[PDB]
Amino acid sequence: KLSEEQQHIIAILLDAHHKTYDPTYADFRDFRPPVRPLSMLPHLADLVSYSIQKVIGFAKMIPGFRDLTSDDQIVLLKSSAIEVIMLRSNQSFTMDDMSWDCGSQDYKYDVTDVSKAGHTLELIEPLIKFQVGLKKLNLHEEEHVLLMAICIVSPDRPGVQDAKLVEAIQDRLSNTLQTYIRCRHPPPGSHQLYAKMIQKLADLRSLNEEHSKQYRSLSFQPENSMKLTPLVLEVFGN
Amino acid sequence: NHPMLMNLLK
Ligand SMILES: [C]C1=C(O[C][C][C]C([O])=O)[C]=[C]C(C2345B678B9%10%11B6%12%13B96%14B%109%15B%1172B932B437B%126(B%13835)C%14%1527C2=[C][C]=C(C([O])(C(F)(F)F)C(F)(F)F)[C]=[C]2)=[C]1
Repeated sequence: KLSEEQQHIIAILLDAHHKTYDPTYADFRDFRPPVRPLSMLPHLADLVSYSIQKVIGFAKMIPGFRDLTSDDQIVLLKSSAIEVIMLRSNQSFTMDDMSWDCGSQDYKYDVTDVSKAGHTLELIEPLIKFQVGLKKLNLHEEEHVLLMAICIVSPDRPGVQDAKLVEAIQDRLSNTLQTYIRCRHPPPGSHQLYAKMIQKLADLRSLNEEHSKQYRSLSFQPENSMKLTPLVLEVFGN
Repeated sequence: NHPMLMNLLK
């Protein structure tokens, strides 16, 4: 039985996502232009920096997130940012040509664009496999926003101080998701869906680790760091 | 330390 509180949580997270995800991609006009030599790094750095801002806006609305300390909020957002950005991007991902389609040919990104921002197949191949496996789950929007929120509020992130409180907040979201699947996701799509969604969170930890490796090699070169944004430098490191 | 993160969180 989906309790009234659990329905409330889902409503909050759906609204938070709708307030922090613009499916018209209007703000892409503001980014440095894509050029198709790490020719896509300025554009995709701007895209990521933009997405970081939106992920923070979503995080602030997760029930219980505001009850954490400032330090724990920062630690969770720093460690989860690239994972939530990858999850968030799955909305625009299409399996029809394995690309992130953001409304325009100019704003349609394939594996070549990603390598033109400085990343390598060590990241890109598992990243495509993730996007495909996530897309095949055909998540309800309710489950998509719950998974983003569970990803953010993870008690085993490095540098978490109040792990017991983070865990208490995550457990409320996890039980909401488990009960939503049981009561609202019909079979056969519901089959071991919770375990499959948690497996995706495990995949994101591995993607996070490889992204940070490649980011460090990328940003170690000052010529590359010059093309990043100040927010990206603060979040992913200097 | 994290002034832009902290400002976007307020
Ligand atoms: C959320 C979102 C999105 O969403 C819909 C449209 C936006 C919206 O409306 O939200 C669409 C597309 C992306 C993606 B997909 B995956 B591919 B890879 B990850 B995800 B972002 B960017 B490329 B595209 C990617 C990326 C680029 C740059 C780096 C860097 O490592 C660097 F630039 F290469 F250095 C960085 F430093 F991190 F930027 C890391 C990751 C993210």
